[PDB]
Amino acid sequence: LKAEAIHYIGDLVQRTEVELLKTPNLGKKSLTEIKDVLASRGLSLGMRLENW
DNA sequence: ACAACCTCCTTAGTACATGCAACCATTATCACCGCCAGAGGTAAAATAGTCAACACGCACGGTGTTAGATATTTATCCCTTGCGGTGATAGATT
Repeated sequence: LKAEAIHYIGDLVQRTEVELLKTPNLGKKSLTEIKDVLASRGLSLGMRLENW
């Protein structure tokens, strides 16, 4: 996720899960961690917004 | 007084425009050598220091194990092909 340059979770909140399969060494387990570590904050994945 | 005129006198004022390629030498010529400057040298001590000793202490990298990812294999699914049936187009008219 450092190689994939996602240095603000403000965009990890809205990048598609298929669009994280865009740099190698990022496979079936790391792609699966995302699915609740964002929720653990009191947040979610999948939250596009009209101003950022 | 002078005036310019006849002749060949010499003087010397000019010689259109746009562009690209190349490289930068020849001279000889005693600078003497004497003096001494601050001024080169270096010994011994200021402005301060080396790196070897014995300690100190840490980082980094490679060997080992683990992790998980990925590219393969498999198999599923959809979007696409090509033909066909027959579509309301293109556009002439109302």
